[PDB]
Amino acid sequence: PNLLFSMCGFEVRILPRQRMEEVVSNDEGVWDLVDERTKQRTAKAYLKVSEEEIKKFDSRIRGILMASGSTTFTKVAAKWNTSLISLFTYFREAIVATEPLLDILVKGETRIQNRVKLGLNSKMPTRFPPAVFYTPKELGGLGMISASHILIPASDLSWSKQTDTGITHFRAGMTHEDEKLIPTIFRYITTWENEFLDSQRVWAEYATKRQEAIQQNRRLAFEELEGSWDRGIPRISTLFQRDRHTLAYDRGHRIRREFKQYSLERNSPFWWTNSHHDGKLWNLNAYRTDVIQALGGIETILEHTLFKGTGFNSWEGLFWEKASGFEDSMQFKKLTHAQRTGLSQIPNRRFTLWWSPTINRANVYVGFLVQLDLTGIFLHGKIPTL
Amino acid sequence: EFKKKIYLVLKSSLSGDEAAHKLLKLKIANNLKKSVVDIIIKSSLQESTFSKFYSILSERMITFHRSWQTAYNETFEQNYTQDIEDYETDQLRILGKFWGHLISYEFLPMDCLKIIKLTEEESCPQGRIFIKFLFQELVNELGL
Amino acid sequence: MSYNGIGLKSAKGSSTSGHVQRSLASNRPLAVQKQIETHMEKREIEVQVSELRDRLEEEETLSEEQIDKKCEALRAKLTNEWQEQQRMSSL
RNA sequence: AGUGAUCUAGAAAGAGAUCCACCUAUCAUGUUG
Ligand SMILES: [K+]
Repeated sequence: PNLLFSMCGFEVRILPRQRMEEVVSNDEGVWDLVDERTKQRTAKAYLKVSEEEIKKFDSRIRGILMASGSTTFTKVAAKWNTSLISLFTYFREAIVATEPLLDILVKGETRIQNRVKLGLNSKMPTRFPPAVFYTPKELGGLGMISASHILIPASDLSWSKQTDTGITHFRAGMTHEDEKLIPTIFRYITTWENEFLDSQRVWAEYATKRQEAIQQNRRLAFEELEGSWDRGIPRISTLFQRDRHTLAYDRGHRIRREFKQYSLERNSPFWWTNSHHDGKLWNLNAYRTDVIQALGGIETILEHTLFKGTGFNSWEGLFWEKASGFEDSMQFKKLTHAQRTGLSQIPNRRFTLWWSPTINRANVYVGFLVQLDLTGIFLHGKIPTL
Repeated sequence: EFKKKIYLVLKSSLSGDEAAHKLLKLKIANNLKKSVVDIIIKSSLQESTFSKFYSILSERMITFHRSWQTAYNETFEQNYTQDIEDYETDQLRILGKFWGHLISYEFLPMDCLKIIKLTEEESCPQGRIFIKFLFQELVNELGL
Repeated sequence: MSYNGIGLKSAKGSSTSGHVQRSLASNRPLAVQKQIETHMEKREIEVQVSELRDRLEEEETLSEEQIDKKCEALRAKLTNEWQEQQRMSSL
């Protein structure tokens, strides 16, 4: 009763409705196939991420950890975000039912956080509350995007290998002592099925408005398509792309972008989409808002920082000079390999100082107090950058 | 704070089963269950499109206990009787598909449609647009 | 260590506590019957003959040959009465 | 109709060479007919 194939990294299993024992409702990750003649759903397509793509994601995380031996904490978190967004925006609902990928996501995110922790010579959980990693960059956090704080499905493996057991149990993913639920990236990306159905809708509406616009001998106004602008595949906004008069000649652009892998050592992980031709296919701006809420708001976040000691008037004026510093003046100079590798210590020092009240908190599992020379400060552990 | 708590439970879950499990583990008091359903509906109405995540979540809540089924029943009639006038056509599209999905699988009984009164006086464009999307989902899932 | 087949082999190397929670979300008289009836009717005749045989043997008064003769006589009488009844019912 | 399942935690000495998610871009012309 099942027809199976793997295409473009997706594992697909088609089961016709007429072959099902009973028709049950499904979550995201199970497409409904509609018979265009009857306009009725006649089959379900179950999705999974292929084992090869799972291994490719894990390899990308390994590549980040292997390359970032002397990288700044912020650049490590940014690389993690790039890989995580590439994975989720490409596979979307196929991730939902791929348990080995959830396991790899948990391990990858933990390893990325461990790179920062080990950079600070300490893996002590209480020293690194979620606020350190997930607080947005504009508030001095690493701005990591989470996917692993979810509950991972668990069920008897013996039965799971023979039949679909459903989700009878859950096992913990990433966890922290603090009683707070971090948002998961998946909840901010519209699944492909919904994008395709909404695309069929907005583009049929556009086709109708286009014909009426010519019947009235009008031009369609830019805000005559408001609300649809950020919808469709390609996005409606591409109709008014600034360079559309040249891009009309751009042919074979998808294969060209995929073949870049053979001619360039560093390639975009977004090899599958071109913003000129497709438009912006995702918008993660709401994630930052909700992560700030999940962390307890600005107030709670700043309680973990040195903010009160700065005497700064308001959190609103907290404009980090993200474009200048000593290390930025130095990167162009004649420097030895040692002098260049040593420049990454500077931003790491700033990050450590900002979160220092939490990094040097008193409530630690173990730690002999060492007094800092010429000061009344006690370090609960040896943290050189601090 | 309660709205925030429920919203964060939703946004922290990969699947509707996980979200349903977390909400059920909260042991929400019977008088708050309707407000929880209201938060779930409003959260689903913030998305750009419908999502199976909300239908699975609701379905698991409904089948867990009768108090959740009645909370969903009254939230449906609440939506059609009072809230539809505050919904734009995008929100009505999502809402119609959502309730149509729950009706198409009997999680919400078709008897709930008894509150629908197709007449020029007891209905409004918001309600008729809602009915249109609801029935469109019904025919797509069940067939004529 | 798993419990009822659920958990991880170990929490080590999983990057998680391994804590497991039960999901609250999951929950015309077929000719053969006429043949059996006819057999039962003929059987009742043979049952009567066997009962007579039992009585005569238990009385230990008659030889096996005299008992066989009395049984054949009773069989003939009852079979004739049955054939007459079947002819009358079919009539 | 709501029980259970809870990794982690630091010291010394060496090492380390970089690159791609990411703030929505139509007439207005004086008069001569
Ligand atoms: K050395």
